[PDB]
Amino acid sequence: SSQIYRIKSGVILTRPPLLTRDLTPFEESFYFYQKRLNERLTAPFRKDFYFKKDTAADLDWRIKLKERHGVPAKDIGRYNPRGRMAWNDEVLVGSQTSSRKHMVEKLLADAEMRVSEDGEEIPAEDRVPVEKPMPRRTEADEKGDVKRLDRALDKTLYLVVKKKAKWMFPTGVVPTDEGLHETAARILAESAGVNMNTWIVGRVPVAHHVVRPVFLKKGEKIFFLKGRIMAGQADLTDNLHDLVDFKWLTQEELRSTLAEEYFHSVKGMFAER
Amino acid sequence: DPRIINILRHFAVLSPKRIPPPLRFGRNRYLRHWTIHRAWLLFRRQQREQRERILMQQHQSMSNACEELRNTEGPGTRETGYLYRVAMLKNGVYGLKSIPIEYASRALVETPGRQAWNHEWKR
Amino acid sequence: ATFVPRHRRPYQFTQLVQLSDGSTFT
Amino acid sequence: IPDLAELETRSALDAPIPSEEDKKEFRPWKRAADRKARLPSSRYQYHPPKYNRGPLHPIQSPPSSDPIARDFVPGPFNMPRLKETFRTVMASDLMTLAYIHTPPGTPKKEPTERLRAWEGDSPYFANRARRAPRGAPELPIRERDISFRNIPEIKEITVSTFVPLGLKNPDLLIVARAVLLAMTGTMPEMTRSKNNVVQWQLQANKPAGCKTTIYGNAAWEFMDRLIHLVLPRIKDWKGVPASTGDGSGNVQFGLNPEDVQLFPEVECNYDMYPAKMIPGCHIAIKTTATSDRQAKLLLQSLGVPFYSN
RNA sequence: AAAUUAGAUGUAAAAAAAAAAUCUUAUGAGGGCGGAUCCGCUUCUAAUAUUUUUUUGUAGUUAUUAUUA
RNA sequence: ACUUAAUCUCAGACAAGAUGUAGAUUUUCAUACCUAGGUAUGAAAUGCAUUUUUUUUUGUAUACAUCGGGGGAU
Ligand SMILES: NC(=O)c1ccc[n+]([C@@H]2O[C@H](COP(=O)([O-])OP(=O)(O)OC[C@H]3O[C@@H](n4cnc5c(N)ncnc54)[C@H](O)[C@@H]3O)[C@@H](O)[C@H]2O)c1
Ligand SMILES: [K+]
Repeated sequence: SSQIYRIKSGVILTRPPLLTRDLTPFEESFYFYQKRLNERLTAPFRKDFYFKKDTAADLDWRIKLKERHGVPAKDIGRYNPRGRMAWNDEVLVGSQTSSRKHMVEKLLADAEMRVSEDGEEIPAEDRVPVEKPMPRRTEADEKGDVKRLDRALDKTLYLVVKKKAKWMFPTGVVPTDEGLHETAARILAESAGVNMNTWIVGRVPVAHHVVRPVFLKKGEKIFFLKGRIMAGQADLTDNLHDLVDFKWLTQEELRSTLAEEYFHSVKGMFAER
Repeated sequence: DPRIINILRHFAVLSPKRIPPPLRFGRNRYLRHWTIHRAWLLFRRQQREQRERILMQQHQSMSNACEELRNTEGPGTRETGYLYRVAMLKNGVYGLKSIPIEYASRALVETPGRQAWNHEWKR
Repeated sequence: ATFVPRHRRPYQFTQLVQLSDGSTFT
Repeated sequence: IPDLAELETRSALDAPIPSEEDKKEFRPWKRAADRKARLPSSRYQYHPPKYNRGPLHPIQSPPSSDPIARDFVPGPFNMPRLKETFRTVMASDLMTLAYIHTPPGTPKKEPTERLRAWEGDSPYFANRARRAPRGAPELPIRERDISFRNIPEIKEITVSTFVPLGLKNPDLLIVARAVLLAMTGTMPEMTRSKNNVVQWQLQANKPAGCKTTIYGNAAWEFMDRLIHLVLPRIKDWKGVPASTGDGSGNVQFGLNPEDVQLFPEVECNYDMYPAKMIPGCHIAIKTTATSDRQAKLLLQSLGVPFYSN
């Protein structure tokens, strides 16, 4: 009267994307196209409402405003909303002004203090630039270290583990005392360690994998829960399960590591990025 | 009074009499905008269909798993659907500590910080 | 005869926000 | 194929990309200069009317989407990082967190009439007026389940100010209207008092406040500024009260006058306002939710702390 | 206790086709019969309404699952 | 019924889950083991209590079905 299926409970631990997706070539051109229509329909900018006359801020604003040719905005190039040539608001194909690289470059060049405390323009050589933002692709991205969490910051990374070999998610049999939600926590701690700031979403499983029995050999009904990591790293030392290695993989890399049937069952849980 | 006059000037510029007038396009300029508008609204459709496709696919994965769970018996001497009836509970889901504020506070950013990820975090 | 009002919006800029973490968004 | 024969023979969409040599020779600025004259105006000179005089009037008004329209507003300028965040990570967590499995052939639930009718053998019940809403005086909206077709999201935000003392010092209303302007990027509409209280020196039907409503992307940007740059700076801040909620998915709370000037748009030019004139605001966050617990579950996904009180 | 603002119902929106019957109408067939459009009886067709009625059909599209090549 | 005067009753029900208790020591299941079976270990199954409408208890069905003041015990 032995049970036919062996109920297991896994955990699909994921690191959400930490960066916004790259804007398509059309999304960039569209924003810029609408920023110049706003120039023609918004009220003018009154510097007297933010800067008071004859101050370190006013003088600094006037100098850089002349380099922009009067345009108070820094990310729309040179466009006069009023005048004979107002119609020429559209930009020709193959332009650099609409890109996001040129936008950040201009906004940073406008943050450096150009007027000393005494009101005199700082020499062109004595002007200290501003600290630029960090690059989107970190060192791990260039090296390709799959055991790192700061890799592919614009994609979701899934925790996959090897067992003495087949790659899979942290799994384990469900005892009679614990449910799926409180069994997935004990297994993750006994497999990847306790130095990960993880959050098991809830009690509902997001995917399942069923291995039919062999009329016999007991079948397995694996139920996966969604896990979200916020800090830390997986630690496979002193693990109770026969785990050897681990690696954080993307959605496109999972299908190259996991089996075809094992992947076809968890693919539905995947997200856009 | 001087400062209030500045504030009033800010409004005097926003009056309907001062704000710029409605745009005036030709044909080729209007048709150029008609396509940019026709392609943007279609782009949103492609993003709306994709976004709603993933939500439906992720949802169907839950239905399938829970449907299987409903008809399971175990583990051991536990009636059918026990794990199912225990998984459909909403204990603390609608409370104050439901979602950890460390995960919800971290939003997407154009560029990462000086330390993208903290691997040295200890319990 | 329903009057068609117009939107009265002030001038707006694009700003780079650098959090304490060093991360930047616009 | 005959079906493909019915499509337009000459398609602009199926034309090749513009030539680089043509791009080099296309100079809109040289045409106006080389012309040395003004091109004749086109005979099409339709301009949107200033008034809507009916659906059958000879001259009709175009939709707001028309760029030449009077109510046209330039489209999006960027993607609010909190909308991409919610739609990228938190859309599925709320759907997975709050999920009830319906069996495959579950019969569709039939809604019962909320304005009951009298049914019985008494001849009076026939033509009796429908009963009143049971419980509350007004029917509350019924909660919808968080589905993959119904994800609670932020819809609009209303920032309102009430300055009673402005009836004596008219400048308190000018400053309040400007602070609410830079804070939200729109022109607030002045409000008036509706009651008469002599103890408080309140007179009815006199301008005593201002209110703005930000919709779409503007409302997602404002939330980020509030959550990540304003609220974390309020001294000894505990969190939004857990009692907030009108029973329909809208969250309301208020800021102090010293916390309104923490807004980056107000601290930059804080010296341009007269002293002790920056007011406190009433922020009302309207969501697509249909419950108090759904809204509090939605805001927690965006990083709002809630405290018990 | 008493100031302002925000809220406070639900459903539907691809498309139907067809048979008979219960009435009611018609400046419909210039219907037929008595005394073209006047009148009380009158069949047929059409339209509105009513049956829980006899049903037939309920696709296509996107996705999931199962079989099949 | 709506409105008017006065009076009376109710303000909660079920399913699941959880929490314990004496058991019988049979079956299933998980681990420490031994050598695929037994050996144990616990857990469940089981009977009666027990918690439950905003609670550190969710769901269904319902008008979320109730709030302060005052007198007591912790
Ligand atoms: N909008 C429609 O025409 C439409 C069509 C079918 C269904 N629906 C239903 O309505 C819901 C919402 O409609 P939606 O998904 O089309 O809204 P949306 O997210 O595409 O638009 C939201 C707002 O942000 C702007 N926006 C959209 N994409 C942007 C981007 N990439 N960058 C910057 N700004 C952007 C839009 O102009 C709009 O003002 C849908 O989920 C669906 O349920 C809507
Ligand atoms: K879209």
